[PDB]
Amino acid sequence: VKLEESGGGSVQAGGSLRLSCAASGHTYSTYCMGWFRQVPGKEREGVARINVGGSSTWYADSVRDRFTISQDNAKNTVYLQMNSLKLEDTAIYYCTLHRFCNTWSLGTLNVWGQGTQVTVSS
Amino acid sequence: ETITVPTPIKQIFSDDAFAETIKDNLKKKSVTDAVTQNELNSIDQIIANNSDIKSVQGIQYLPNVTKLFLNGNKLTDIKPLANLKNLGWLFLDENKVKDLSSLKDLKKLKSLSLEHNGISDINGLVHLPQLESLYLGNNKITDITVLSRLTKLDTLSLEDNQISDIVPLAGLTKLQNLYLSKNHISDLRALAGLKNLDVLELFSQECLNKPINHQSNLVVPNTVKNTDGSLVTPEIISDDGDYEKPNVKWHLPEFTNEVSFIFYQPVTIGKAKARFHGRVTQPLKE
Repeated sequence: VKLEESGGGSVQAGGSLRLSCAASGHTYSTYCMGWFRQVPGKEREGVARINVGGSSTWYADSVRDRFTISQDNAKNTVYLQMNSLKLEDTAIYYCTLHRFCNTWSLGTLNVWGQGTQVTVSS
Repeated sequence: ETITVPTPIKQIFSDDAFAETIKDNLKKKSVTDAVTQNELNSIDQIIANNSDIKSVQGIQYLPNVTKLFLNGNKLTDIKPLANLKNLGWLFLDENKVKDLSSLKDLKKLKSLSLEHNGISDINGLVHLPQLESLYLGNNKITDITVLSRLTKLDTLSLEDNQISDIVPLAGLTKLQNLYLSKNHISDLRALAGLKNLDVLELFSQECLNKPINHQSNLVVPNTVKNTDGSLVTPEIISDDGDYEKPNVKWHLPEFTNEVSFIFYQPVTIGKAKARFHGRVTQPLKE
């Protein structure tokens, strides 16, 4: 399983950015894919996921109304639309995958992407 | 269970690999270092996948562990886990653990993974009705009766087992994600009421009919049923056979040990879209 990340960048507070992640290789029929984020040195945390091949989503409390995750199941790609960005959203965002969403939440057993910088400035 | 006085790690944890795991978890310099009970009380998570662990003897002294990752070891007995009252997440894939009753008092356990353990008897899981996630893929299970008690499951994998009778799932309406590929399922009616499903996998069934006598003009009732009991039409039939609903028919001038047919049926239950696919094999008596 390999994860290809795209998007991210820098935007002024209140702006918008998008992230994309495509899974390739040996994917299961359905699987959990989304992002964690981490400020260097600080603790990683889940951001959003979606069950690719199903529909269920999950959002961190702090992003729940500003971010939306969607899928293009045929492309094995998920997308994160990040609106109303805050300074606190600056981090490296890592695409990450597990066959089962309830385990995805732990991080520990996931496949991990290389990370995309998201920077929100004043 | 407690150690009354600080004691070397290697005296508590008899397995050399697990002693090293404990040493690293605690950031100790050697397995001959002493550990205190308070240090053991402070262990809340152990990550020791693929670590050649043959025994977790000594783990009984870790009362506060909540997450245990032990995939890919050489475990054959989990008795030392029995009184880990705070355990919430347990991963034991790719071991040879069959003493599931050892878990019966783990009343905070929410997630249990036991894939590829050679398990047939899951009757001990009846004692874990609070389970939310259960992963039993790639075992040798036939009888899932006791799962009718696990009414808090939202995620359940039984893929790659030997299950034909899925009636015990019928009342498990909290199920959201249900993985049933590579079993012996011919009848989806048990799934009909699972209205909260979002993920359902029904690929690659092998449905094995009871043997019947070979005859030159063979007539075999189709028993593959959708969630409403309607018969699923075969798409491919061996030995030039044909379908005349409700029967598959063959002309077999010569004895052959079996005939078969293959079906494929898209199914929607709740929000879940599945592909119920399988081969029915009809063994023949000469």
